[PDB]
Amino acid sequence: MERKISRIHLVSEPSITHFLQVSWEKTLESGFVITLTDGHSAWTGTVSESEISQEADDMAMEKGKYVGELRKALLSGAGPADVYTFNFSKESCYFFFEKNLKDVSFRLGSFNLEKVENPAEVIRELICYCLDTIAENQAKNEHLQKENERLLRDWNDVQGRFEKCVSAKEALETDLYKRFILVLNEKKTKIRSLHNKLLNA
Amino acid sequence: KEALETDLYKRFILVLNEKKTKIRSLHNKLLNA
Amino acid sequence: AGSENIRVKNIILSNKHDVVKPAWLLECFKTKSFVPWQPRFMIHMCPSTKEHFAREYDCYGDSYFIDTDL
Repeated sequence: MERKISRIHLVSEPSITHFLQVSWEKTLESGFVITLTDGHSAWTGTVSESEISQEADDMAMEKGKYVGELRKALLSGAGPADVYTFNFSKESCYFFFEKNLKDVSFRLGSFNLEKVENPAEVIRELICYCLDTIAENQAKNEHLQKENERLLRDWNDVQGRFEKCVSAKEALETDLYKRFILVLNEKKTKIRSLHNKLLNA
Repeated sequence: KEALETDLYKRFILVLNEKKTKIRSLHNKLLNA
Repeated sequence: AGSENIRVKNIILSNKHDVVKPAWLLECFKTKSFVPWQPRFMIHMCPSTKEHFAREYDCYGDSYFIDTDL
């Protein structure tokens, strides 16, 4: 059950903005339930696989392209590509959304919604979902920020350790070589002393 | 660091072993003469 | 011979002559004297030189009686 909310400015009443919530079980292709709200009244509708197939066949284009366009229009994922306009007759529950370009309008999708007896339940459900999402997002952000701070501290510590290692690298070799020189000099002293003693005979 | 250490120590032990053989051989002749 | 050319490889494989690095020559012209031969400059040792240096220096360039520096 994945749902997404979006804002729409109906042509009939542009001043007032309405909220459309679309929820689907597995994917938008299988079907989705739409709920339109404005703060005073709410309307509900459903779209199944048969309706989407009929719309695709009537529009005569690839199913994937139709699904993508419908998702972009309903979820408000569009950028500057185009402008989608939505109309909804409050006295007929005949909602429909199209896209406008170069003074050309094409009917993209149409649904027949149904009014709900009580809008309080749906409004409360939407607000509760939004609040839960906000709380979960805040918790995840705080946890990730703490993890990032820990990672930064660890990076600083390891960088300091690397600096210490590189600094000591050359001192190790210098001490090794001078110690080698001392021991070799002592051994050479011993060898020459024995040589002198032996040749004394 | 490990590679450098092992290489340097191998050279060290080789040189020291050669010097040890030389000292032992030179000392061996003391008893003979 | 400074570079190990094919001629240098052939002569060193001969085992009858000793090769000396050019560096020694340069030193000979800096002190205005003859620098005694040392393993630091030699690239190969003739049998007589090998026998002479066997009891005077290691199989490598390490010193026997005189102290060594860095």
